[PDB]
Amino acid sequence: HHHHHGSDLGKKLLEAARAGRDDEVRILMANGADVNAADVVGWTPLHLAAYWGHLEIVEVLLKNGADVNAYDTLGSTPLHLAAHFGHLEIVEVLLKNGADVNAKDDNGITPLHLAANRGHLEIVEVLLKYGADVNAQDKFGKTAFDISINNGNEDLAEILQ
Amino acid sequence: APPAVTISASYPGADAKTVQDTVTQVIEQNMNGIDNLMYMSSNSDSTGTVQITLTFESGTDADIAQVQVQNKLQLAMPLLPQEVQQQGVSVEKSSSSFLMVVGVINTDGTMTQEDISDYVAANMKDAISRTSGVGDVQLFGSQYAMRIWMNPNELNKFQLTPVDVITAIKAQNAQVAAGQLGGTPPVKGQQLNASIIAQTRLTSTEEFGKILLKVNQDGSRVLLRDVAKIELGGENYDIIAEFNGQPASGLGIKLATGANALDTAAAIRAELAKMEPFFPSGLKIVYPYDTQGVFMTMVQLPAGATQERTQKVLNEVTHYYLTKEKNNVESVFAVNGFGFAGRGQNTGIAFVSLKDWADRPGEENKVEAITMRATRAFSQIKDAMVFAFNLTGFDFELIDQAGLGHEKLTQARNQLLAEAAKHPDMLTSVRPNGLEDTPQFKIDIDQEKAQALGVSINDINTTLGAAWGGSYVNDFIDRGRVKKVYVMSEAKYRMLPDDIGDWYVRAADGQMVPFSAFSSSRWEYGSPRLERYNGLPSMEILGQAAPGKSTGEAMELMEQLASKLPTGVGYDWTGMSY
Amino acid sequence: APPAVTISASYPGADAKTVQDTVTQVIEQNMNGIDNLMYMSSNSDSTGTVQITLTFESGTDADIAQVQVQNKLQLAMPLLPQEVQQQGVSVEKSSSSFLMVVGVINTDGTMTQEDISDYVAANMKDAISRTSGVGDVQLFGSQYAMRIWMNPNELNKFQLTPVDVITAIKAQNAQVAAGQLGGTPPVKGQQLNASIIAQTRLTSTEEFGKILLKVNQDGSRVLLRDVAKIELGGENYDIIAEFNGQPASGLGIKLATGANALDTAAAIRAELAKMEPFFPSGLKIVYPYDTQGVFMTMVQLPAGATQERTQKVLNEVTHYYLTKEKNNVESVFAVNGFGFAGRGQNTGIAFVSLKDWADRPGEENKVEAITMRATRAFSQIKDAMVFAFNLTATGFDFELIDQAGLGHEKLTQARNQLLAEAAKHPDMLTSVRPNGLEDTPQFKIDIDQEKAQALGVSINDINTTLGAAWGGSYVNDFIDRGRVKKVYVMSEAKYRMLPDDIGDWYVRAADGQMVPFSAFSSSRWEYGSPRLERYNGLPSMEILGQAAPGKSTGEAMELMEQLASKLPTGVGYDWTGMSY
Repeated sequence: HHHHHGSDLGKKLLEAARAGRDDEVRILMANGADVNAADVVGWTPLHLAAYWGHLEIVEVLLKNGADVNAYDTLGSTPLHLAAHFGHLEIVEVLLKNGADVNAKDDNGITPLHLAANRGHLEIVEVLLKYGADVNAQDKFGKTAFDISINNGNEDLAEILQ
Repeated sequence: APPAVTISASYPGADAKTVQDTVTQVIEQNMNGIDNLMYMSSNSDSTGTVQITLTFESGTDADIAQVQVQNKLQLAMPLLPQEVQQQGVSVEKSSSSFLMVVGVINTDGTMTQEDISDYVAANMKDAISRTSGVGDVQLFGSQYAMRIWMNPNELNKFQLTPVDVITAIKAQNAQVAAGQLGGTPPVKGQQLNASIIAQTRLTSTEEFGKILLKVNQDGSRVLLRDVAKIELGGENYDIIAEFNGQPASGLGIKLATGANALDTAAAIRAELAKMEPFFPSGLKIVYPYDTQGVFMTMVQLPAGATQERTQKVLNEVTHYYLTKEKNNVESVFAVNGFGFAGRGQNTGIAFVSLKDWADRPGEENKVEAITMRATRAFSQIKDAMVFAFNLTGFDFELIDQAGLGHEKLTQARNQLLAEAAKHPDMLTSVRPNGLEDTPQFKIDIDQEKAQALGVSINDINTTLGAAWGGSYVNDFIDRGRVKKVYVMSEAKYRMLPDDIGDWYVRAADGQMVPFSAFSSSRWEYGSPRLERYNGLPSMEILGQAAPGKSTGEAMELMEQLASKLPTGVGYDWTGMSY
Repeated sequence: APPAVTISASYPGADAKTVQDTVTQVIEQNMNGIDNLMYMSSNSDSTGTVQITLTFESGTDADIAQVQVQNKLQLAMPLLPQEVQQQGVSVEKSSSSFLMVVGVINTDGTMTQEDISDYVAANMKDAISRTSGVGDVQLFGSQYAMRIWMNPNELNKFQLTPVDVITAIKAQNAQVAAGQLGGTPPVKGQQLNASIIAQTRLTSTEEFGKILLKVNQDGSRVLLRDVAKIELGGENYDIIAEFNGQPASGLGIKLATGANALDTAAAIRAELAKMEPFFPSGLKIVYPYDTQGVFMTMVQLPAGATQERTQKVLNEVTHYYLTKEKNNVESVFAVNGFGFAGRGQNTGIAFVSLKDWADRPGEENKVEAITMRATRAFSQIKDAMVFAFNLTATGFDFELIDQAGLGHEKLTQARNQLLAEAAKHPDMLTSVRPNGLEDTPQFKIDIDQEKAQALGVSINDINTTLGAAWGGSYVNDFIDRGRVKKVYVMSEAKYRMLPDDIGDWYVRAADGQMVPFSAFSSSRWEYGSPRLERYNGLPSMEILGQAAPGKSTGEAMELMEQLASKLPTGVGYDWTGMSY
């Protein structure tokens, strides 16, 4: 799940995934580019597409066999990034393709902690819907509920219930 | 040309956003009441550096603009961080291009690139700087500082931190005013008057090495050399130069707005002539760029590229001039880490000097044809803009008019570029002039856990910054010259994310607490260079008319495309387009 | 137009004497060896503000006069309190009067006066301030700051104080320089290079609300929002404007000494045209005073009069122009808290703009006749100098100067003695009056050093707790919608209104005990000045008046001198302004 460095076509793919060039991702894929090429921080094209909100690329990379649960060098997955930055459709797509809804990073942080911390309420519901442990606890012993109390977000508290 | 005044400041170890929001905005907000200001632009960089350019109406007395700027800056100085004030801010009234480069090499290899740069900084630069007509002097290298290179395994072993190192350096590398014996007003019949001399600045690594950090319970002694390697080394390590492939330093000299070029250059040579006789053995001056007979080559790699990748490209460029252009080229002075656009790990410049004009007969061996062949030969280098030029299109600023923020302004930028691509009949090479966001390491300090353990946030942050970014503690005297002292982690304990967890901070109850216990980290993207234009966030776009089209038609289309951008995004024309 | 350079500084929460003796005297003592200087005056106010005016010979190069003034000011800058330095001392070279007013309103009523003033300060002021020819720009309102309004009951409940709040805000609203992974010099072969981002400035009330003040022994958390209310609000609340009775803000623009009025006005208009398309909905510029077509109305109540009393006088003025002069007047732009005098709670100004020249036929409908009637109607308003004038040859400008360390109280006594004699000569002198303000009640509080020391309460803790609570403290900066702005802690209003509230504030001793303010202080009422004036570095009181009907100013000045020669020892005089 921690993937290593490609070259030339891996580098082109990583960069196209990042810039949203839908056409160019499809060409490189047809020409054999490593779908799990990693950059120096461990980000695969799926990490990039998820972070920058490029939904179609996320779907294409998955059709071509991308590791849905890739880990960057700090244990973080594409679902983390998508949940953190409010990319609802991408979150749904990832979970429908086997994204681990309870993956913890190096810090014990799950996608639900992130979605919770940034008040991304529709994402929190989808994560719970797909089996998220609502009492998962990070390294500091915090749940998504503790997060909702600390931030003073009453809407979220009631969702977690 | 419209005169420009430039403000430079720096904040060692600061990221672009930090620089922008504690320095750049503060200065900008206080540039009021200055006469004949056309516009203002700025860069805040992840080298810890800001550059603000204030461009005045044509006709303006550049002396007056400089003074009015300096004065406003002086009144804003107390608003800037201590760390920035203490680096010394500069204000300059000069051309953006070079008048000449003074190169310095050591033919006996008795001195490394680092020794030569210090020699130059410590013995040559100030006198050149006080020569009339010298607007800006750039050292292609760094002056030495006393470097304290801290080891975190040794610090934790004796329950110390960078805070303790810093405190002890200020207390033991000190210059104390201690009055006099028989000082005024004196008692009657006093026979003796003498100065009291107490602590004085340290002068050597031996002295720093014996700074006494603490005495243990068994009465043994922890000295600073027990937790640190102690050596002279640059105040920074960002700029490295070469002359025909051999280790070099130098001074890049820019002409003060309105001074005479020829007279200024003569006075520079007169001052160097006063210096040569006292050079250590091997040291020599070379003259790699006199303002045809000369040209430059710019090397611009995308952000994220290290010194090593920029060096590889400079070497190819140098190699080409020293092999394919042997018969035309006398020398190449190459600088890794400084470029035409200023300063970064991803940029470089090469100053090329030709053999005598008389010995380059033929149209094809004059500057124009040489620079053209070279640009051609460098056009197929990978992930690098490399071109050769002596020393046209349009200059557009996209502007954040409604507090939208960096990320949104980036998307709006890209939307404009993507539309400009679909009109190749009117617009060519529409491109950002700046830099792309890169991976950065976001570390969140847990305030609750720090409080529960009794670890102070100031100790956490001084520990992180000092170790990973370096801290200017105070000054010392190196061979009778005032210079800086820096504490920072030795390289090997600050290279990788897992190293964060080997740094320890002492709690109020005496226990050592690893950084892993109160922090958490993730990768994210942010900007290595934040741009502003007349006080607002901005993104500079370059481009030209397609062939057989007027600049004005092109500009007209850019204005039309711009009117279709998200709410809150404006634009203006600047530079050549004003 | 003798050219005048002005120095301005601000000290939040300071009384007039504190400003005079920590800021104004220090600056003034360095203002010598400046070329072509005729004289120097200053006011030090209980608004926490000082203004020093340096007036130069006719023909002096303004650029050079500013440069020289500023270079002497630098001698004083490190001797100034840090609280002054951080507010930004300013040095300007402008005409004393306004060239134009740029008014801003919201035609949808979706924005309060406070919101409009912030939008103006944050998106509009700076670019106008940088426009060539713009000498001084006055904001009718205040930029937003992050306001923390402390509650002393809640602070004492958790054994906390404003010093703890200030300390937590500095620690947790921080911008940290944290270096790089894989930065230079690196271990050779290093591939990874990344900036390390740690704490960054807070940007919202929500973030300030979750600042962690402490963890109890039981593990529960005290957050800043548990001891304070947290909202955007003005750096100060002193300046409030209206346009035809509706909420407004604006910019008063003064012209730089010797700059072109038409070109500077044009460039201002060009600059506003860049801003217009990006306004939020409803926001609009209006143009209530272009420089006949216009005039102003000075409102000046006696010292001690609050915002509320100034408002009613301003309402009566505005009401007059909108009822009785409605066929003449297009707009009234009224500002409460700023006037001719500079700034204070007892002052206001109305800028009046008349309909087109040709929509006002008749001599009784011209500026001259309108201002005369307006002044006549306002003459009857009680406890108020109100008058209207369209912006000197019979008037005189007298300075009574303390030349012997007599102090402010003796200088008043001497002033009153001069004024009562002037009154007994109606034949030569009409309406001889101080230009300044009368002393008012102030609350004198004495810290008992011995009780503090005995209880283990520090004097800096005591003083910060008093100052921050009842006066407000600028702690550090934050980022509001991408723009740097200030953060202020102050008591919520209801806890800093009456003398008994002094006793509700607690300070924590070294041994951990909460000690109320009443344990180490005592208080009494006394009188003191809200505006201390100086002339040429010495305490002064300016006296204005005019030559009686027909008799020349030279004759009238000659009398004032005769009267003044009989005043007590150490009291002297000089002539300034018109009379120089």
